[PDB]
Amino acid sequence: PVYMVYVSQDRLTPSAKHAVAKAITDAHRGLTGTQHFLAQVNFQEQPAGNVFLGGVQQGGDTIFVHGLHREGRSADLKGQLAQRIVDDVSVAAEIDRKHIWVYFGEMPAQQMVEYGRFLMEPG
Amino acid sequence: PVYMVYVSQDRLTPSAKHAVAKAITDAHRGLTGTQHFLAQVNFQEQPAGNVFLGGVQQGGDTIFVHGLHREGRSADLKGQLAQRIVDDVSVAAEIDRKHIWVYFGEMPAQQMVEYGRFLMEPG
Amino acid sequence: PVYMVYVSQDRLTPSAKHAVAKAITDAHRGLTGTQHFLAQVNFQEQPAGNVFLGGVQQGGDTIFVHGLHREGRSADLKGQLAQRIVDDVSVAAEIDRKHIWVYFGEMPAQQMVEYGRFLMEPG
Ligand SMILES: [Cl-]
Ligand SMILES: [Cl-]
Ligand SMILES: [Cl-]
Repeated sequence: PVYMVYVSQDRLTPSAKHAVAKAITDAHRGLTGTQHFLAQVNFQEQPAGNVFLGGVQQGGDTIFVHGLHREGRSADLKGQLAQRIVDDVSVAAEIDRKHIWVYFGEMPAQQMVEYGRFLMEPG
Repeated sequence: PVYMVYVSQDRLTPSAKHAVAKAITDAHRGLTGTQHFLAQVNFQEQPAGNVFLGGVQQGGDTIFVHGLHREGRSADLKGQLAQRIVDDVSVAAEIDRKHIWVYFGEMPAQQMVEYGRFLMEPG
Repeated sequence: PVYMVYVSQDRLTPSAKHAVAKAITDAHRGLTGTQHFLAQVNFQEQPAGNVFLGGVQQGGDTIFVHGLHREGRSADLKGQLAQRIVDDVSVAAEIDRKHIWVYFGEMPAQQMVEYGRFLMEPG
């Protein structure tokens, strides 16, 4: 899984950034069973004032988490994962849930490469 | 809905950036009926010369708009929305349509969190 | 097709960046037959230490390639494309395959705008 994580610059110290990546990665490993190192967390920082809720410019306190996932998981499991992510990030990032957005997109594992290797192959 | 909006740095002033977010958000609210504040617009700026059309490096005058949407809308409505977005951004950004690209991706609303809350839940 | 390409800053010179965009774009044109200029490559640079494999912070030597594609291609063709991309980038970027991740997402061409024009239209 890859998690693009969109955040403002000077908002997450280079530490709660570790706390958050570990939050995401540990929820994922523990709900899905995917081995730790298969879980990538990629932070996309942008200057504050680059997010707009309703066409209103916001401060720097928004976290969007966009997970790119393989198919096969269930509404239920993915619901547990999104909630667990909102929460652990809430703490790790010492930010409140209402600032966290979480979107999962799914993809056939045939079209996902990790470590240069395919997850599922035509074979 | 979340709209990642990819643009070069020093191209959109911190103003036409408001004009564009409002463009996107108002087209969306008015074609789909989603309440204003549920519409997030997230700007991803990169230095100019970071986009390549055909493996040719371009200036800073490209806008890519990547919408992350829930399912259920129609080809028709989404076509109207993409066109309306190309246009209003064309003006707001005082940029021409040929520079704007618009891609919608869809996702079950069960796997979309806004304001820490799920849109549709297992329930 | 659009290829978001996520990379650390001061890792790809403004040259192997051309080499990589051309790598991606030429694999795509030659496996799929899409005309050169329809192939966008968009580089998203972030400071090093912004990627986490397993909740472990990595250097600046990770390339994630996220392709946004129209539907209709096959597991087979897309597998060839992901592999060809991992490889040509491996060389162009003088980086090893284990650092490259490749994820394709698919979208009805009705909801993809290139150059302000729709790929397929309701019509
Ligand atoms: Cl996954
Ligand atoms: Cl939506
Ligand atoms: Cl494509």
